[PDB]
Amino acid sequence: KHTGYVGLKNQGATCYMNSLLQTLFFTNQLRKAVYMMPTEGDDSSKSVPLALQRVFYELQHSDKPVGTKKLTKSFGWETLDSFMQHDVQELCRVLLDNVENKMKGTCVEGTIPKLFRGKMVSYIQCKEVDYRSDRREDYYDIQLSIKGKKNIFESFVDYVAVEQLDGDNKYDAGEHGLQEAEKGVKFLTLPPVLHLQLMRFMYDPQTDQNIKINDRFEFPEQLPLDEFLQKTDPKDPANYILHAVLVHSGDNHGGHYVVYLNPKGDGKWCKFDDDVVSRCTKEEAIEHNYGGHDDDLSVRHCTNAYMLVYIRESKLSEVLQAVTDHDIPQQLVERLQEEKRIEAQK
Ligand SMILES: CCc1c(-c2ccc(C(=O)NC)nc2)cnc(N)c1-c1ccc(O)cc1
Repeated sequence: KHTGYVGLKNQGATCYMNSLLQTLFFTNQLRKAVYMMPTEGDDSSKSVPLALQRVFYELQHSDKPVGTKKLTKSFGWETLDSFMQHDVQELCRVLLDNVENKMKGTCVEGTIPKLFRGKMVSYIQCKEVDYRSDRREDYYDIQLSIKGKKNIFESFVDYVAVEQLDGDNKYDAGEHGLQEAEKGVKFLTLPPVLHLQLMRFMYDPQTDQNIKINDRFEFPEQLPLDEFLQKTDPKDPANYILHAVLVHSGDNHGGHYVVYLNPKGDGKWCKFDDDVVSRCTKEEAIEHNYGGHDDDLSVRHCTNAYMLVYIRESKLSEVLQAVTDHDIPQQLVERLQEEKRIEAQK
């Protein structure tokens, strides 16, 4: 072990799960809050919050690959294809909704929206009459379209592009009944931790329906997003630093899953491939995951990003604050050592 980090066992077709688990483990401000969940009275076999605490504790302390069977048992994804029937966004939503729920009424309540919540304005503007509706919309990740988009800038541009409402899809303007309108979204705020879902898996019907888009899609190490804000802050530009690149090798149906991280936000990347963690180049983490072409029409080649984590540069120091063995409550420590004391009588 030259990296100082430990891997996660392969225990079935859990797909994106181990990549997610590493990505959240290294969201240090999240990890510390997770350690603070009051799990002492939890049922050791039904608690997703406890199982997540246990995986984090072992990731932080173990020298051997960390198992997850208690985790998959706790949120009930235990059949042969349970993870194949979902995606990384539903897993993460479920996990983090579970931990935030366990945080209610505690000092660490509101951690999840603090780290992940951003605000948009969704607006509908009538063309031939004077009505505009402006509403705030909260989001916790961003799904970016990648088909026909060459880079992340083009994806964000498409995301805030104006949609027309006319003909068979006209707008209910109430008192001025049906009106031709323009529908759009602008960003008000962007969160400290920015999860970008790259929409390579696109459910193309009807009705086969499984597909995966392997086209080239570039993303940068430094992502400036000020130009997509309704209003910019001179003291806090929306500059984001790439933290994690979650990678899939293959096409639809079958594939291999890896995550690249620079856990400290310092540009020193590692590759996390289940139980194997090793240092890699910045080029392996970034440019080599853009996807590409070798043969004609397709090959494919075939190892590209489907999710990215960026951290706001001004928030990097806080999100990635150090975690020590002293940040783990003794109640949790003793419970896990007792568990490891029950598992070692085999
Ligand atoms: C923060 C998780 C989340 C929530 C969400 C928001 C709030 C709460 C909550 O406060 N629950 C009590 N739970 C889940 C809602 N939609 C989402 N797409 C996500 C999400 C975020 C990052 C990802 O990579 C994938 C999914």
